[PDB]
Amino acid sequence: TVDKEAPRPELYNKYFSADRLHKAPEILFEYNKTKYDRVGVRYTEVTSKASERFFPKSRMNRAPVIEISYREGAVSTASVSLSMPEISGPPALPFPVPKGDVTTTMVTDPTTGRLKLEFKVDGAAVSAYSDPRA
Amino acid sequence: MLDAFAKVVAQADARGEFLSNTQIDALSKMVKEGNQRLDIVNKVTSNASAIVTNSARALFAEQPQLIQPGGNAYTSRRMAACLRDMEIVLRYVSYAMIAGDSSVLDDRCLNGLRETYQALGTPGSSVAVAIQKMKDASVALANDTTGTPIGDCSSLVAELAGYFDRAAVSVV
Amino acid sequence: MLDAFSRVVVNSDAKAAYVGGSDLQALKSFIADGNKRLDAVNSIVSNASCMVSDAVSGMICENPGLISPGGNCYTNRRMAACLRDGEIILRYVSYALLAGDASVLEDRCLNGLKETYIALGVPTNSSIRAVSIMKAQAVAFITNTATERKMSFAAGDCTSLASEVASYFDRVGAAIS
Amino acid sequence: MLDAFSRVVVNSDAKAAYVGGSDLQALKSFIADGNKRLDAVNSIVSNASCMVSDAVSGMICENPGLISPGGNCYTNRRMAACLRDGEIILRYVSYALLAGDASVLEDRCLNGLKETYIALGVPTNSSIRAVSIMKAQAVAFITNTATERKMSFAAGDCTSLASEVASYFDRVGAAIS
Amino acid sequence: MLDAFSRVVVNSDAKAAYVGGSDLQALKSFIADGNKRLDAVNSIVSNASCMVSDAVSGMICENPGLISPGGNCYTNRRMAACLRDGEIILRYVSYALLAGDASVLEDRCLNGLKETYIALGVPTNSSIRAVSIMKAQAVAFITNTATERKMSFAAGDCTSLASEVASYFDRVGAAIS
Amino acid sequence: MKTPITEAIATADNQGRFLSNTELQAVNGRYQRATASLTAAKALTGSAQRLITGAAQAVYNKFPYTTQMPGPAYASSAIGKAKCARDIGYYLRMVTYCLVVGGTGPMDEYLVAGLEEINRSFDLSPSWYIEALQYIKNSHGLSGQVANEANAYIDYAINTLS
Amino acid sequence: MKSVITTVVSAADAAGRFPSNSDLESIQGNIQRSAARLEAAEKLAGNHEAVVKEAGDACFAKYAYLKNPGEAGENQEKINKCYRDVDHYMRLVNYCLVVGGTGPLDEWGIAGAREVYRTLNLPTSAYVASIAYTRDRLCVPRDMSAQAGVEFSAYLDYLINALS
Amino acid sequence: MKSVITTVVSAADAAGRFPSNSDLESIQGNIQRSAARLEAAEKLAGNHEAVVKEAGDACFAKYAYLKNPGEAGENQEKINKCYRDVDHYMRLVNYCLVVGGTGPLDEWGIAGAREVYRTLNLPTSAYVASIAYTRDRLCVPRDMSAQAGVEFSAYLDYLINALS
Ligand SMILES: C=CC1=C(C)[C@@H](Cc2[nH]c(/C=C3N=C(/C=C4\NC(=O)[C@H](C)[C@H]4CC)C(C)=C\3CCC(=O)O)c(CCC(=O)O)c2C)NC1=O
Ligand SMILES: C=CC1=C(C)[C@@H](Cc2[nH]c(/C=C3N=C(/C=C4\NC(=O)[C@H](C)[C@H]4CC)C(C)=C\3CCC(=O)O)c(CCC(=O)O)c2C)NC1=O
Ligand SMILES: C=CC1=C(C)[C@@H](Cc2[nH]c(/C=C3N=C(/C=C4\NC(=O)[C@H](C)[C@H]4CC)C(C)=C\3CCC(=O)O)c(CCC(=O)O)c2C)NC1=O
Ligand SMILES: C=CC1=C(C)[C@@H](Cc2[nH]c(/C=C3N=C(/C=C4\NC(=O)[C@H](C)[C@H]4CC)C(C)=C\3CCC(=O)O)c(CCC(=O)O)c2C)NC1=O
Ligand SMILES: C=CC1=C(C)[C@@H](Cc2[nH]c(/C=C3N=C(/C=C4\NC(=O)[C@H](C)[C@H]4CC)C(C)=C\3CCC(=O)O)c(CCC(=O)O)c2C)NC1=O
Ligand SMILES: C=CC1=C(C)[C@@H](Cc2[nH]c(/C=C3N=C(/C=C4\NC(=O)[C@H](C)[C@H]4CC)C(C)=C\3CCC(=O)O)c(CCC(=O)O)c2C)NC1=O
Ligand SMILES: C=CC1=C(C)[C@@H](Cc2[nH]c(/C=C3N=C(/C=C4\NC(=O)[C@H](C)[C@H]4CC)C(C)=C\3CCC(=O)O)c(CCC(=O)O)c2C)NC1=O
Ligand SMILES: C=CC1=C(C)[C@@H](Cc2[nH]c(/C=C3N=C(/C=C4\NC(=O)[C@H](C)[C@H]4CC)C(C)=C\3CCC(=O)O)c(CCC(=O)O)c2C)NC1=O
Ligand SMILES: C=CC1=C(C)[C@@H](Cc2[nH]c(/C=C3N=C(/C=C4\NC(=O)[C@H](C)[C@H]4CC)C(C)=C\3CCC(=O)O)c(CCC(=O)O)c2C)NC1=O
Ligand SMILES: C=CC1=C(C)[C@@H](Cc2[nH]c(/C=C3N=C(/C=C4\NC(=O)[C@H](C)[C@H]4CC)C(C)=C\3CCC(=O)O)c(CCC(=O)O)c2C)NC1=O
Ligand SMILES: C=CC1=C(C)[C@@H](Cc2[nH]c(/C=C3N=C(/C=C4\NC(=O)[C@H](C)[C@H]4CC)C(C)=C\3CCC(=O)O)c(CCC(=O)O)c2C)NC1=O
Ligand SMILES: C=CC1=C(C)[C@@H](Cc2[nH]c(/C=C3N=C(/C=C4\NC(=O)[C@H](C)[C@H]4CC)C(C)=C\3CCC(=O)O)c(CCC(=O)O)c2C)NC1=O
Ligand SMILES: C=CC1=C(C)[C@@H](Cc2[nH]c(/C=C3N=C(/C=C4\NC(=O)[C@H](C)[C@H]4CC)C(C)=C\3CCC(=O)O)c(CCC(=O)O)c2C)NC1=O
Ligand SMILES: CCC1=C(C)/C(=C/C2=NC(=C\c3[nH]c(/C=C4\NC(=O)[C@H](C)[C@H]4CC)c(C)c3CCC(=O)O)/C(CCC(=O)O)=C2C)NC1=O
Repeated sequence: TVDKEAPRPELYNKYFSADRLHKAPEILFEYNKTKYDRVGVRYTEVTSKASERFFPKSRMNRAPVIEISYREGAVSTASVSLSMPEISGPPALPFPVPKGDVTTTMVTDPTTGRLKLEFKVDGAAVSAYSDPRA
Repeated sequence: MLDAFAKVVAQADARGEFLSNTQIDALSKMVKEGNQRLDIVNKVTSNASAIVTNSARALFAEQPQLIQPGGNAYTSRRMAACLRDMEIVLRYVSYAMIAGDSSVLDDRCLNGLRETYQALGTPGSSVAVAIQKMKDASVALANDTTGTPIGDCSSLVAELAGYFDRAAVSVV
Repeated sequence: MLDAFSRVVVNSDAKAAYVGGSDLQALKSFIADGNKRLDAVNSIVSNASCMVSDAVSGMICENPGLISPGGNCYTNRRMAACLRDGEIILRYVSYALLAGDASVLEDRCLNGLKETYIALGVPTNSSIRAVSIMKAQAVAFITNTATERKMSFAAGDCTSLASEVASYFDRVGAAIS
Repeated sequence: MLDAFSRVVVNSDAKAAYVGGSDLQALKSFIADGNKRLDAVNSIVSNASCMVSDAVSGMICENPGLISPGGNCYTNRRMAACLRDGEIILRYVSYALLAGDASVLEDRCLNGLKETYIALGVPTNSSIRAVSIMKAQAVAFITNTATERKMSFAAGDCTSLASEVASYFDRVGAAIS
Repeated sequence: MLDAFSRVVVNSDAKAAYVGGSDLQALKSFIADGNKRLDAVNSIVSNASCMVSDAVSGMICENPGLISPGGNCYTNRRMAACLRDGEIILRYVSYALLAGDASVLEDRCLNGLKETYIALGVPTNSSIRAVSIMKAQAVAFITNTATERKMSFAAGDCTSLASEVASYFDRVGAAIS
Repeated sequence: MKTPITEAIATADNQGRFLSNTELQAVNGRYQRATASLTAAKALTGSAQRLITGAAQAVYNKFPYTTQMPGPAYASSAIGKAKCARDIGYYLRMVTYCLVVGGTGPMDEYLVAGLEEINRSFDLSPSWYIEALQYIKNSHGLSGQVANEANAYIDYAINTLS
Repeated sequence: MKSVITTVVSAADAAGRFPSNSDLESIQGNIQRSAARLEAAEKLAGNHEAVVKEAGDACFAKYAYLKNPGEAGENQEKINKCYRDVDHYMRLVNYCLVVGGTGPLDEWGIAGAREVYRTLNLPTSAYVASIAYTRDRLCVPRDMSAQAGVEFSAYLDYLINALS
Repeated sequence: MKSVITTVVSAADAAGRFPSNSDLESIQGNIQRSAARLEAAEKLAGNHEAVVKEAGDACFAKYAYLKNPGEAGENQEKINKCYRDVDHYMRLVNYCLVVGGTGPLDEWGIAGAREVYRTLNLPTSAYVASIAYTRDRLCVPRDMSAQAGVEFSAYLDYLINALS
């Protein structure tokens, strides 16, 4: 976290100070046609990344998702919806993993679940070592 | 006790899975309103003896049969125990204001409160009409624009009503 | 009412919208084979999460150098950023399936992505291998010829829409070549 | 509170401050056509991310030697600095639209801007080309005449505030002329 | 049994007043929102066979120790009773919302089912996992965001009403608790 | 389960008190470590799949006998490894649960309460278990104060077994 | 208490059934009734301090023998019981106009009524001599609305059939 | 049977009560619906040749196992007599749509059906899809109107939720 790479020779200091550097007033708007509609300004540091020639910060990772409710022959209650949120991907890829090592996972809507995999077979606490000594 | 963050822990511990990403942006909406929660509990407990004695006074005005001799709240032992329970609901409602759910109000104070009152014989319809004075003396207290800057806190005053009507239907 | 759909995709923010029963009849009448097409987008997005989890791990299964130290699937934020780049193109190709064109695909998703990937150090031929699995995975879900899953459908063919996504997935691979 | 708008800026310090509903109409009575003017800023800052990206890429795709090795829009730290540089001149012209004068834009942004660019080797003929795309966007957004995104507004004319921002962009171009 | 219309009468009885205009203002707005509540409970009772399907076949996959020989839902009378014990408790809250008052739920069933259940031997934590599986099953239906069946309502926002059937079912679970 | 909100309430109740300005400040600091702890347990689920068995191989390459020993209490055969995608996932689950509430709530009653009875009578010695999450504390991919708040409840779970 | 809601669910509890489509057009029967119902209720509260006097003196403008010695209205602390007991009858009328049934009448004012009027030597028809003066005093567009007067007078028909 | 008009006078007969105001209120809400409710049954009758020509064989179009040797829908004395029994169910809702109640279903068809069809070698699942295709075929403005279709749906699902 210290990418001193602006070569940056000190010849910009007589025209732009160090504290007043890349700082601009950002204007905020709570405009919702309501009684509590506020306008506000704040003055923060401005950062950017190199990707934003074609994918700017409003359009960053916003892809149109589709949700379809359709029962069989139920077009009077069937519906389509459309939104583009800030879409995150699925949960991360695991370890390389050797002769199995109980491959992990996760699924379902309410909660993340997550089980345990022995490469296809999903053991997950059945206690196969069941040997009393009578 | 449980607050709102302790809800979805135990609402996913029996479910088993981790915290999903579609829930927590509603919970990071709640910390935007975290500063409009703590003024509002400070509005109630600064006036915590002027909502009690101004509403017990307006209770015995309309119902003179409680302070008449042979009434329920007649003696000085049972007057002090009427002002005690009128302040007890004012604590456990404001405990539920700061937390985000009802589940300390109706687990430590409302779980058998009307069946406490049926055994003692107090009029359980009449404690609800003292609480609804304290509802109107506190919702109209928490809409002042002095001490705070202005802005729409209309979402957070319905939660303060919604536990005052939860004690209004607990005691009957 | 595709103007109501296009105003959702042009506002560049998070906004939910949905269709009632009257405007869905305007959707089914304006777009040809709408009984076929709305099935074909539903067969993908019901199993879109397994499609992005299989294909980039199949990219690991053929190119194991990405999870090397120094590879591009190391440092698990960057591994999730490859998963985040997995999921945007599936939502964008499904709307390209739904609108019947690639004109929303080119400007919002495919413009300058080759210049983005060669500036970020992204191995673009590895993503060609990852998106070629997606061309096979979308065809087996549109034709319902998946080996492990079979969803119920109405009878008939979908080979126009099965060939239309191969036109759409080749536009992604031509954009990043 | 227009001075307390300025007191966000002039104490050089990062805060947040707002204006409430009863405090709005004191500013709205003072500033003429404040219902137009608060719409004029909100047409810009709702698309402030998209305004810098069409401005910088039109500078790139007309002047293709800038992204050369040796050009000034190579070496992605230097690309991200140029995208940061278009943002600060967008927020300062947006605050000049709110305050009604360019006198906070002249000293904070444009003062010393000329020879600090030949201090680093910025091609200023490309920079005047870069800000002129933002001059074409802001007259499209305020007049609601953008070719792809229309927005909902109260019906009327906004041709004075279209010319005022186009006056205020010309002070940026004359500062680096 | 209490009604919400009856609730203001005993409010006005120990107070010994008449009915004024003050507490009347709650109930006249309750009239015009009566059809919206009347558009709610008809879909609660008409998808009730699905709600008692997923009451008991859903709780048994997350503790299958009751279908084990020796469990508390093993025999086909206790299999029959658990299908029957859940279809009365949602019949009672369909009565309770039209009055608006929870006391009709209290005096009929919620006064004393807990004292029977430890002499009937059934566990209460299994019950509240089967109570709460009807809780989110209910609140999908009032809002029309259910997946496999979508029904006919009007357009609005009954989230004040959708909290109320969630305000019942926790006290259903807290009664067994 | 002891949330930092809920002991402002429970240490206003045993004295029988309204919520004064003392306990109003302790819930403000819970609202100040809110955002810097909520990026932790969100994105730890986003990289959770590598962290389960990438930490398990950081135990068997520390301890070769755990795959080689004849016993039920190890990951030697294929049935012990299926418990080892479960019994150290519980350690990865409750460190996410502590960053929701901003305190050491859920692992204080679910995990650590009555643990030596489980350890000595299964011979599941925590010399594997400390190194099971010692791979997690340095290979999570997190920087800044999001790193130090995610590492705050990991080494509380270290010191309870050590 | 007998209301318009208590008939619906106590039958459906005796039926062992859900609230069907049949059970809810008493509730559409409620809200078409309850618009012009409650205009009668608040209008009574703007007059009733005179109305229990102006119908209350009419039974003393009918039966002057109550003021004799040995009788019920013999002195002033017994005559203010007679205005206590007639205001509590007309306090149950506006309760009966809110709930839309007859339950507050038939538990607090009618149930057990005529067994105590005999034993305390009070006339059972001097009460209905009083609220008969409440019944003819209506001119229907002025005091009430044009439909709300009949739905207020229908509860005056109930209580004079309860004492007679 | 139970309609709205008999369910107030049955609980008035079990206590011997007079017709009260709440009994007078419960009839009024039928008039707000039966302008639109009694015109749904006449569309149900003139189309009755073609709905069971569409949906009565749709549960044979999902199920070719109903025509096996030793079944219910196998031959012309039992294929055409399937259309005997299924057009009674169109006729039964035509008797429910005109009364405003759930009366003629469990007067005639719903009453004890689980000890009828557990004998006749009949699944209940064949009875499901004949009306399950009939109900989801409702688009709003053609067979119905807006406020007419809010309760014809409620008679489509009332037989669904009863026998299942
Ligand atoms: C207070 C107001 C304020 C500004 C207006 C900007 C002005 C500004 N820009 C840059 C710095 C820069 N500005 C640009 C921008 C461009 N070069 C081009 O070729 C394009 C024409 C254009 C973008 C569209 C680039 C590329 C650099 C970095 C140069 C380098 O690091 O080599 C610097 C760096 C020197 C220093 O930090 O002292 C400053 C002060 N920053 C501010 O703080
Ligand atoms: C609207 C347009 C839009 C997109 C098309 C996506 C594409 C996209 N991905 C990344 C960013 C990234 N994308 C990848 C993805 C990959 N690298 C690989 O080795 C694999 C081949 C592939 C995954 C399968 C990675 C690893 C990063 C991380 C680089 C970083 O975070 O700096 C960035 C940020 C780059 C920047 O800041 O300039 C963007 C814009 N997101 C968007 O907003
Ligand atoms: C220890 C005790 C303690 C508190 C009680 C709060 C008090 C508090 N509130 C606000 C600030 C504010 N507070 C309100 C609140 C209200 N305005 C209304 O009309 C309602 C009556 C009321 C809600 C109950 C509003 C509208 C703002 C400004 C908007 C904002 O917070 O950004 C601020 C300034 C910082 C900020 O803006 O967040 C502070 C310190 N904070 C604390 O540390
Ligand atoms: C509201 C959302 C909505 C949908 C999701 C679709 C769903 C849909 N498609 C068809 C009807 C059909 N659906 C398909 C589609 C397919 N058949 C296959 O074997 C392929 C696997 C699949 C293509 C991907 C075909 C081929 C028909 C028949 C021809 C047609 O109507 O287009 C039908 C009528 C079925 C019938 O006649 O009984 C419905 C409801 N339509 C909608 O209105
Ligand atoms: C370790 C190395 C490794 C790989 C090389 C790949 C293996 C793999 N699977 C598929 C192919 C596929 N993968 C899926 C995806 C799924 N199927 C389902 O039923 C689920 C819903 C979903 C996640 C499992 C589908 C639908 C196909 C096409 C049909 C098929 O071949 O199974 C393909 C593309 C077809 C091909 O060109 O061969 C490949 C390369 N996966 C790996 O793990
Ligand atoms: C490859 C070469 C290349 C270019 C030549 C430019 C293309 C370009 N676009 C605009 C022009 C514009 N650009 C925008 C910006 C937007 N429009 C929207 O709907 C979004 C919200 C937002 C981000 C896309 C607007 C609003 C206009 C003015 C409307 C118009 O004339 O197009 C202009 C200025 C007008 C002119 O032509 O003189 C140019 C030069 N960009 C490039 O990359
Ligand atoms: C809290 C934040 C806040 C805002 C964002 C503005 C928003 C705003 N502008 C106008 C009202 C208006 N707004 C515009 C502006 C425009 N009309 C056009 O055709 C152009 C596209 C655009 C120029 C930029 C005009 C011309 C009027 C009517 C004249 C006026 O009231 O100024 C109105 C009143 C609308 C009405 O009630 O009829 C409001 C609320 N005001 C605020 O208080
Ligand atoms: C354990 C084994 C197992 C099952 C038996 C099914 C049952 C099932 N269904 C739902 C979840 C649900 N179940 C229904 C019910 C229905 N949907 C309709 O539209 C029909 C009319 C109705 C009868 C089927 C609804 C509405 C939801 C909520 C999801 C949704 O549709 O939005 C849930 C999640 C509820 C919870 O646990 O919190 C479960 C477990 N799924 C399983 O995993
Ligand atoms: C107000 C509604 C209402 C009820 C619930 C029942 C209450 C009730 N439930 C059961 C009886 C029962 N109830 C259940 C149901 C369950 N037990 C479980 O383990 C699960 C948690 C749950 C299913 C969801 C079972 C399994 C029996 C046992 C039947 C038996 O013991 O023979 C019995 C005994 C019946 C008898 O002895 O004849 C009674 C009175 N009656 C009512 O009027
Ligand atoms: C014969 C049987 C019978 C019924 C079924 C109801 C039918 C019904 N529903 C509504 C009307 C309505 N119902 C809803 C309710 C909802 N809309 C939503 O978006 C949610 C999904 C859902 C519950 C929150 C809303 C928002 C209205 C419109 C507001 C209103 O006028 O009531 C209305 C009033 C307007 C109209 O005439 O259409 C009526 C009569 N009443 C009856 O007598
Ligand atoms: C809950 C509702 C409610 C009621 C309906 C009344 C009914 C009522 N009235 C009286 C009691 C009485 N009521 C009258 C009234 C009358 N005698 C006359 O000469 C006239 C006919 C008539 C007034 C116009 C008198 C005179 C007594 C006193 C009895 C006595 O002197 O012994 C009593 C006995 C207790 C007492 O003395 O106050 C009661 C219960 N009170 C209630 O609390
Ligand atoms: C809440 C219900 C309610 C009522 C029933 C009346 C009852 C009533 N009437 C009058 C007073 C009056 N009331 C009437 C009305 C009538 N005289 C007749 O002969 C006709 C039967 C009838 C309609 C023409 C008239 C004409 C007077 C003036 C004096 C009198 O004759 O009583 C007064 C005195 C104060 C006033 O004028 O308002 C009262 C309380 N007022 C009410 O507020
Ligand atoms: C008594 C009630 C009753 C109904 C519900 C309909 C049901 C129905 N629809 C159609 C026939 C039709 N029905 C529709 C309309 C629709 N078809 C659908 O699947 C949509 C859900 C719905 C509204 C869009 C259309 C467009 C046709 C002609 C094409 C076809 O056969 O489906 C037919 C064939 C004969 C005819 O044209 O009427 C029948 C019986 N008819 C009735 O008599
Ligand atoms: C932990 C929180 C807590 C609750 C919830 C609580 C309820 C409670 N209220 C009580 C009594 C009482 N409560 C009241 C109060 C009233 N009766 C009326 O008629 C009025 C309507 C109302 C006062 C406004 C009265 C008069 C008593 C009887 C006191 C006695 O008999 O000594 C008692 C018997 C012990 C006593 O206080 O004397 C309990 C346990 N006590 C608690 O400590």
